[PDB]
Amino acid sequence: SMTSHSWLCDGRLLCLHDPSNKNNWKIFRECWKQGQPVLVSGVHKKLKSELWKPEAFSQEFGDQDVDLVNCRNCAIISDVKVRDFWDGFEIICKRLRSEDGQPMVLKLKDWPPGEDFRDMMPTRFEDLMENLPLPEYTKRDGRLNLASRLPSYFVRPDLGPKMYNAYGLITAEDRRVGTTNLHLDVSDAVNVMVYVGIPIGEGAHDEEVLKTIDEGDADEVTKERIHDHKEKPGALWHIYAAKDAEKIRELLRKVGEEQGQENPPDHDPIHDQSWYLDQTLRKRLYEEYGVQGWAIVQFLGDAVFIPAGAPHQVHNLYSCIKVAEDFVSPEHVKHCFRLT
Ligand SMILES: COc1ccc(C2=NCC[C@H]3SCC[C@H]23)cc1
Ligand SMILES: [Cl-]
Ligand SMILES: [Cl-]
Ligand SMILES: [Cl-]
Ligand SMILES: [Cl-]
Ligand SMILES: [Mn+2]
Repeated sequence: SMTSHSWLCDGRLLCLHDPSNKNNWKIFRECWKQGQPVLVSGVHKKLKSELWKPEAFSQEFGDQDVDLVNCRNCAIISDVKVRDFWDGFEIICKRLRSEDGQPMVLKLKDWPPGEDFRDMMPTRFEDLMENLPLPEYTKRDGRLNLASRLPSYFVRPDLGPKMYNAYGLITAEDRRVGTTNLHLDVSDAVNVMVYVGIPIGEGAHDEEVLKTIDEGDADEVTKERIHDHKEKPGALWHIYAAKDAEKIRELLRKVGEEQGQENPPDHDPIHDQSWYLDQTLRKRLYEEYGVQGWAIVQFLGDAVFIPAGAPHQVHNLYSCIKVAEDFVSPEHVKHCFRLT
């Protein structure tokens, strides 16, 4: 039967089932006030699916110049055509190759660039902004979004949305690397999975995806979304409570020292955005510092709500298109204040 919601992460994560229900705030707001992330499923069924295909992005924008990152080693590939990224999104035999002759796992850096999403893609902007869940929080002018209402004493978010495009990580060695490294934002954000590309050529790659989710510490109910409902998994997230940020900084200073980095005792490993917490570092964070996170698998059409100040990292299981919007909820406005 259809239900308002369910629980993931053994009861620690709210999952709302109906992205447009006017009642969602009645369940959403107690979880949000406690500093928890929230998941909303089914946003893909509200969107115009033809606007979110990699082939259309290549056809319409393919001649623009961009940089890419190699996700395996962080090397920058400077000044290539955006079609060189899109045409390899799902077809492995079209991907740029590293010197070892392997196809590369690539991330498209800063595209569309800065605040230009709305100007470059006005029909995509309309389709997304009209279908965001919890609209009193997430719309630029929503009644519970203080972004446009705050003085300079607060760090205000840039005009969004922002698009995040990257290939899926593939091998056993790829399990220890991030698509986006551990970091925190001073605003709240909603991140929507608008497209998941399951590739072909090296197509039969279903089992390393399961071992990644398993080793990622995903709950049994999350694993049933694959096996029972056949939904498409895009990305594995780890998110940590804002209150646990300094304990995470202490772990990464200790590990940085063990690994022979030479770092002043006050430097900020989270702001550096240079770490991915693999199975080993997550277990150590738990055992030695008493810190537990939320392991979240974001499927096609899932919206992930990330609280201000919450450290988080992202690991693409397949090729993903994500679109994110920043907002300032009254619950978390303390995290963007410029004094004390
Ligand atoms: C947050 O409050 C909510 C209230 C009701 C819903 C429903 N959406 C479509 C189908 C029905 S059947 C049972 C309740 C369902 C969802 C959320
Ligand atoms: Cl908080
Ligand atoms: Cl458009
Ligand atoms: Cl709302
Ligand atoms: Cl990163
Ligand atoms: Mn972020």
